[PDB]
Order: sequence, then C-alpha cells, then structure tokens
Amino acid sequence: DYVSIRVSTLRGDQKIDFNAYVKINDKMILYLRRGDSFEGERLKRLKDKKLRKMYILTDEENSYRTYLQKNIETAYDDTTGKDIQTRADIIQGSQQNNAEEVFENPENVESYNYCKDAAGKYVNFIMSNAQALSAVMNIENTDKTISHHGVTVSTLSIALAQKLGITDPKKTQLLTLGALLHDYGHHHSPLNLNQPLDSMSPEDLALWKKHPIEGAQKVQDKKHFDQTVINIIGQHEETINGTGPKGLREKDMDPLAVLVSSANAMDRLITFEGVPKAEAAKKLMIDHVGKHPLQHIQHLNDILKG
Ligand SMILES: [Fe+3]
Ligand SMILES: [Fe+3]
Repeated sequence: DYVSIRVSTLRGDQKIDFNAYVKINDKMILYLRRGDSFEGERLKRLKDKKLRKMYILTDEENSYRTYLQKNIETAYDDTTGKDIQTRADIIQGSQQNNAEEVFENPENVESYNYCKDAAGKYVNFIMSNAQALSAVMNIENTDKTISHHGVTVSTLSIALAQKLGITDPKKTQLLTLGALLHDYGHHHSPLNLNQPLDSMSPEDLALWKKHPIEGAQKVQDKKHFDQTVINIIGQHEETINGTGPKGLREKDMDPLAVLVSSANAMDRLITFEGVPKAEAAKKLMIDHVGKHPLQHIQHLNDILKG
C-alpha cells in the first residue's frame, strides 16, 4: 500500500510527481505534495525533524524511482552550469542514501558495489568542482545522523588526502567509501551521539567504545567488503599514541584509517560536541593530546576555513 523511501533522496529543485507521507502514531500523514521541491530554503521542510524514512504510495514508486535517477544524473553532470549548492544538496543526500542502504543490508553485494561506485563519482565531483567541498560543508547535520556524518567525514577525508598528496584513485575511492561507512557500528545503537565523549556517563562511554570493534566484526568476513573499508570501520577511533578502543598506535594502523580518524575527530567536535570549527584544531591538540598527526590537524583546519 505504501513503500518507504529515505528522506536523504528528496533534494534539489526537481518537482516531485508523487505524494510523501510522514508516519505519526502509525498512520501515514500527507506531508509533501505533488509539485513540491526542496532547493534552497525549501529544504528546511526536511531539516531539524529527525526525518529518516518517509513513505510513498506503492502506485507512485515508478515516479519516485525516475525522480531519483534524474536527480543524480543531472547533479553529477559537470556541463549543466546548474547551481553548485543544488548539485551538492542532491549528491550529499545520494551519498547518505547509499550508506544507509549498506547499513540496512550489509549482506547485499549489489548495494555495496553501488555505494562503492558512487564513492568514486563523489571523489570526482569534489575534485572537479572548485566549490563542491564548500557547498557540501554548507549542508548542516541538523539531526546528527551517522549517515550524514559519514558523508561529511568522507568529504573532509577527500580534501585531506589531496593536501597529503595521496593521488591513487583506487586509494581515494576506498578512503571515501570507508569514511562513508565508518560508523556502521553505531547503526541501531541506543547511544545518543550528540554529546561530548569526555562528559558521557560511564555506561554511555563504555557503549561508545564498542562501536568500531562490533562494526568491523560484523563485516570483516564479508568478501564483498574491501579490506581497506573493513580496516577503516574497525580502526577509525584509534589514535596515533595508542589511546583508542583497540589501543593501536600509528605503525599498527592502515594509513588510510589514520586519515579518517583525524577527519572524524574534527567533525565529532563540530557536529556532535558543538565546537566552533575554528577552535576544533586547538581542541584536538590540547584536549586530545597527541591523538592525531599535527599535519592532519593543520590541513583540516585549513580545509575548514577554505
Ligand atoms: Fe566512530
Ligand atoms: Fe564518526
């Protein structure tokens, strides 16, 4: 009667040719109407509302499928001259949707490969459009979700890799994919991530510490998962001086996971701990002493101010 869709796929200026419903007290409540769009301030209709899944009429699923495919085809097209924020709105949401699909169906080879291919397209988008990174970084994680945070971390990771001279396309694709999926271990956790680690209850901190271990264990023997991705999921909370959950030091880590660890630490401060982005580098240095390579912190600070 109804089928679910991910809210991350409702983006940009294309007019929807379907209704969409929000579930309230187990009923499907009409919220978006045929003809609606979501460019610019219109996106506010989908923000700050903890919207993850919405629903469409099964009879309109074909309209929705074509809507989504047109959005992504148009947004990745570098020849359109289309507004960069609208392209970023669509692409950021598509990346988030791809991650959510993998988190919900980690056994699905097709979904993983789709996410992987799209991570490559994302690298190209960021690399080939001067203002793409800045546009994506304009898209605030209002609901503090792990999928949105994955996209942000992947974005910081791509730029950091560029600043470090990591050029290998295979490596950048795996870096991006690993960053996208890095917090798989938090999927369906009761933990409220939107609080500072250092002031979490002992119970919450203990729960938090489990996530990279549990996440990696679940996917490590799945053949379709790339080893680098498994490494990033499992090692991204490790710090170079051995203070993270597994106690790894830099020499023990996948180098790409060290990058993601740095990029993650920054967004956790900015998005989950309410730290102003200009102060985030200092905070890592004086509150996360020796946890991440200074060159990463310096580069990330530079990326954040443009
Ligand atoms: Fe994490
Ligand atoms: Fe994270």
